[PDB]
Amino acid sequence: TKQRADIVMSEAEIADFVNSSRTGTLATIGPDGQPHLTAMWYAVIDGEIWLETKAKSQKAVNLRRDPRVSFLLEDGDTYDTLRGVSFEGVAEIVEEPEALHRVGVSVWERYTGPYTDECKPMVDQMMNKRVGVRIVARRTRSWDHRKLGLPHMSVGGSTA
Repeated sequence: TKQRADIVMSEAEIADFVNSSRTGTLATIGPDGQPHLTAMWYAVIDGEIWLETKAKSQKAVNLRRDPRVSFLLEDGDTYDTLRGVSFEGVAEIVEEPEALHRVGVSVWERYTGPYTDECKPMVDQMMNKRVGVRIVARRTRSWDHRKLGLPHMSVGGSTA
């Protein structure tokens, strides 16, 4: 239901934003239909967002029952700098060991430092009894309020 042409990000800008961000919000569907929200760090592999979770975590249980997911990334502190991307789609649960190791390595590189073979036991342990969750988007909406050319605002109010 939309997508403003003025503030939409390009395919390439979204890619940069997904690689640059640290935290998004995942929604899965609870057993009574209630949206279940968690703030997630993530992996990025061949352009796609992947998550790691315990095989028996609530999110993995929601997802086997109903694969539908939403995932939201956002930043910016002023109206003129708000930017983000919102994905709706389906998740696949993957326990294939090569795939898990790629998830573990991407998370390691994204949030820890460069990966070397001597980090393997530690990545093995992070990913032990975990599954990969590949996010496949079918609907994407994005925004970058910098494309309005508004005057720059500094952050204000009581929450500054």
